[PDB]
Amino acid sequence: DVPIEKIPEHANVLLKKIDACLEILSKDIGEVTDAEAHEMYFETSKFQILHIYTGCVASFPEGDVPPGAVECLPGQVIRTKVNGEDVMLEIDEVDPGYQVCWFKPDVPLPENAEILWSYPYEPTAALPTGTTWEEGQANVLIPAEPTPEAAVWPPTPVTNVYAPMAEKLALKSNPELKVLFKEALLQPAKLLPLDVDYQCSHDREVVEAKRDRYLTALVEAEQAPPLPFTPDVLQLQLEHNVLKGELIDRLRALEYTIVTEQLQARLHERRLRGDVIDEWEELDYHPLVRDDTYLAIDFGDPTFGRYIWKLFPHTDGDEECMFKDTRLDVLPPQVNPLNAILAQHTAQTPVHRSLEKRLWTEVRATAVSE
Amino acid sequence: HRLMLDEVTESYKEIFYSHYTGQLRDVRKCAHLRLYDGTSTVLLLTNKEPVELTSELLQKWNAIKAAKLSPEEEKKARNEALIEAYKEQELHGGPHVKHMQGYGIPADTPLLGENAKGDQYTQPPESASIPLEQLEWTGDTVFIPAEYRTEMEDWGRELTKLANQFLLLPWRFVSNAWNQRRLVSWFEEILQEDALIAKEGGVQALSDDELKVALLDRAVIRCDEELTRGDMEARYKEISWLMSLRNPFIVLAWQTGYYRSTYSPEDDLPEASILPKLNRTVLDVDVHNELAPDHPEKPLPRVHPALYPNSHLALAKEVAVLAK
Amino acid sequence: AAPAEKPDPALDATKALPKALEEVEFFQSYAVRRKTGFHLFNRATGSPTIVGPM
Amino acid sequence: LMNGLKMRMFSLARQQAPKIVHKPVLSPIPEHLRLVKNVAQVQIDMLKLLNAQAAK
Amino acid sequence: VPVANFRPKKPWDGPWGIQISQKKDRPFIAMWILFPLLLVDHLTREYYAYWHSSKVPVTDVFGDF
Amino acid sequence: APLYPVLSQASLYKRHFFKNIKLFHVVFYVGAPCVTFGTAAWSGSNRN
Ligand SMILES: CCCCCCCCCCCCCCCC(=O)OC[C@H](COP(=O)(O)O)OC(=O)CCCCCCCCCCCCCCC
Ligand SMILES: COCCOCCOCCOc1ccc(C(C)(C)CC(C)(C)C)cc1
Ligand SMILES: COCCOCCOCCOc1ccc(C(C)(C)CC(C)(C)C)cc1
Ligand SMILES: COCCOCCOCCOc1ccc(C(C)(C)CC(C)(C)C)cc1
Repeated sequence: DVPIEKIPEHANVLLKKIDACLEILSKDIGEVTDAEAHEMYFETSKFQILHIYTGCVASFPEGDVPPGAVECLPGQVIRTKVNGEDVMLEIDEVDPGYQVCWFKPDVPLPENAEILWSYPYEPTAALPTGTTWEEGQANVLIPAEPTPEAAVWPPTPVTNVYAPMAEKLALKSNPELKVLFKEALLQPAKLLPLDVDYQCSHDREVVEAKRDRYLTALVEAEQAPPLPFTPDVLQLQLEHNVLKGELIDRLRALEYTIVTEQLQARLHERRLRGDVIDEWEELDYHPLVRDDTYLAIDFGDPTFGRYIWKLFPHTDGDEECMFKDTRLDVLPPQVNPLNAILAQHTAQTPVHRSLEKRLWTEVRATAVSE
Repeated sequence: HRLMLDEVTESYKEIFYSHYTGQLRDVRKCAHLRLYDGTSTVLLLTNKEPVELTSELLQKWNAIKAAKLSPEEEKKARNEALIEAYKEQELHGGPHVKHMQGYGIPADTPLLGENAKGDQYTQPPESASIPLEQLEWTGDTVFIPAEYRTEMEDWGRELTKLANQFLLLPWRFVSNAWNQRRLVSWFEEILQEDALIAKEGGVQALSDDELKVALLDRAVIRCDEELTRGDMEARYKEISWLMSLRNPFIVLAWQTGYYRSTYSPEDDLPEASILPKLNRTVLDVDVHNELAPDHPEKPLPRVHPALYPNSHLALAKEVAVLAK
Repeated sequence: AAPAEKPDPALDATKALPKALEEVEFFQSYAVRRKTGFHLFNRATGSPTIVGPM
Repeated sequence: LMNGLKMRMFSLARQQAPKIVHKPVLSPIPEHLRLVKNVAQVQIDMLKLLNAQAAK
Repeated sequence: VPVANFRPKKPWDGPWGIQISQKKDRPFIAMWILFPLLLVDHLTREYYAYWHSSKVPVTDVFGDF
Repeated sequence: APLYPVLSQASLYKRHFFKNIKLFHVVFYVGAPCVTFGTAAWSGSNRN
């Protein structure tokens, strides 16, 4: 009660569904940038935080420190305002033979000092302006973040032998070609250059056998079939019904997995809105893993890893197997066991039975004919 | 890494994680779990030595039993096959039991001290005097499953109780031996019921409710499924063949796969499906063909029985039963 | 009886002392101090004390 | 990077909403469905050719 | 027709995950109530016997005395 | 259409305060008053 033409409609539906899933799941949450979440990273620095909004910062060679200058060693955190942006600067890898210090305006600068960046004079101002790092004053590097190639699943190839045959059918299935056959067999003298043939030809038997060959070639052309062989319709309907059932069961399994993908996507929608999801509330949206995980808890064995290294031996020795995706490195082979089965069948059978089977097929063809 | 085997891995995955994929399972992949065990043997006890039973000897004995000969000829042919198999195994290197940890055949007893008569350090048994041509079967048999990992003894206090719960048997406040006997009695009942169904004309002679109740007794169906008749018949055939092998562990592994149901947290999801219900037939079950264990991380697709050569000939019984 | 087990790298000991030295280096990194306001009474010889600079 | 200095700059702003990054999710379901599509089209063309032969 | 291996929840399916979280974090909540109670129980305590004590605090558990 | 008793964002915000404690966050924060006003330093000296 389910014809084979109705399948691609179902495939279109499931493609729409999984695309609506993957367009959501392709998004992911980046690193958090809230300063309130990372203020303790600066609280726990090896030096107290310098709230610098006045004076200048200068680099000068190592040696005696000017009295009044605040050293800025590696690990020093500095709260400033840069081009209207409140920022924290963490000192890292000051060059050798040189040191950096904050010089308030009360402090005179030494000789051979280089002002890296300076602040303006704004004593009446309540909200200071900070600095303005011009192009060439500071080389700021944005991380490149080269987006690698999107992981594409390999499409398996499918040899369509019958599409050339469909094209040949579209070619032969014309009314004009049959009209030409109808007017060629009735009057083939029109086509051929018979007056020239009889003129040059010394024996009329050649011209007669020539026309008798063209007639037979035309009768064979019209009476030939689209195919070059005699298909056994029973074995083809057999393979068709088997492949149909395998396709319906495959579509049912894919819908079964799509349900879990549109569940993980319905949950990921909330995560994208900024809502915090509990670990177990999130596990409930993975019901099949939730069940097996709950049973592992019931048993009480929190260990893991050799089970993975046995089920997927390509991960053996890989401690960071969980943080990778080697499904493309390890794909199921496209080998047909039917070839090994027919090979063992031919190896067991003799040759006279193979020729007998050719006779059974020929007699079956004549039986279907009669 | 110390306990599992790397060749049964893909079959293990297909048997225990098919609720993830939604694909059907092949019973032969559950039968592959017997690779954890050793070779199950059957020693026939004779008046001289024990002999390991083989498919050839069993075929000969079935042929002699089918010929319906006089007992004077029957016993003679049986003993001829017996001495032939004895010579065969003596050329093989003795029975399989000699070189298996936990089992063994003793050699001739030793002679201690002054009882040792020079070079003859041994004392053969009385039956060594009997000539080999008088080899006769005593009528006694010894079955040795050689279940080193599957045996019901090593299961434990919990697994047996849970198997009896799953089969709706009594389980509380009893030893694992008594629950084992209860399980074996249930198993015997199911086999006798299979025999009576085969006498009464198979599964197709049964009604729908009767088949539903049979599958509930076999513990392969839950009442929240509403399968078809062909699916029910195929399921029965599957578990019938699997229980013919007489192994509760693989039986339970097969049965438990049909009882992994989930609950969704949302009301809209899961959506109403578009495809029809899953339907099968008795023909879809491949029992008459062997299946090698798939190599780890190299699984092979499933071949229908119809694609095999001479399938219309092999399935002719099932074809006649279904078309009729 | 003759199990033939391969060596497991997780059972080796080649990370405990490096990790302890990493923890101690993290500890001593917070001992870095500037030159301004620095004073430490040395011993009578002029050599530094033990507890002083820590 | 400055002359005689290197530094790490951190912004100071409350993040009101999460930052999204397009990490495409690998899945075999679309290729499964496309394989099903191709096989079904093969069988449909096969049936059409067989009907054309048997009737013409 | 619905999808297979799916069903509605039942009482024997146990509590939900959010309920399991609410069960888990109750000890963590009672921690805040009990550690101050521990410190108060230690600080507001008095010894029970001295060199001058003619009596010792007795606590009849079952009222037999 | 979640069928479970969805827990509010503020309730999760409050429970996170209770379950995001660390071991040192308990040990040192409760041991300092304990060690100072305990059987070692103050209460012990008094009561002994
Ligand atoms: C000349 C007198 C001595 C010198 C001058 C006075 C002392 C001045 C020094 C400062 C005051 C010392 C107080 C001594 C009190 C004492 O005797 O200590 C002992 C007494 C109890 O001793 P007794 O019961 O035996 O009399 O304890 C108290 O007084 C209770 C004080 C409560 C303190 C709580 C502090 C909480 C801090 C926040 C921590 C948060 C973490 C979570 C924990 C819940
Ligand atoms: C002489 O002493 C040698 C004894 O060696 C002890 C080896 O164990 C070292 C454990 O030390 C730690 C402590 C914390 C950690 C980390 C950084 C992983 C803690 C964490 C989880 C908070 C980040 C790692 C190692
Ligand atoms: C958890 O275990 C880690 C604890 O490790 C503590 C190690 O204690 C020794 C630290 O004390 C010192 C010792 C020397 C020094 C400095 C004085 C190294 C010498 C210096 C700064 C002059 C080069 C600093 C701290
Ligand atoms: C030489 O070492 C002396 C320091 O020992 C101090 C003893 O402190 C008691 C426990 O302190 C902690 C607290 C937390 C931890 C961590 C942060 C690693 C806890 C963890 C694993 C839950 C993150 C480790 C030790």
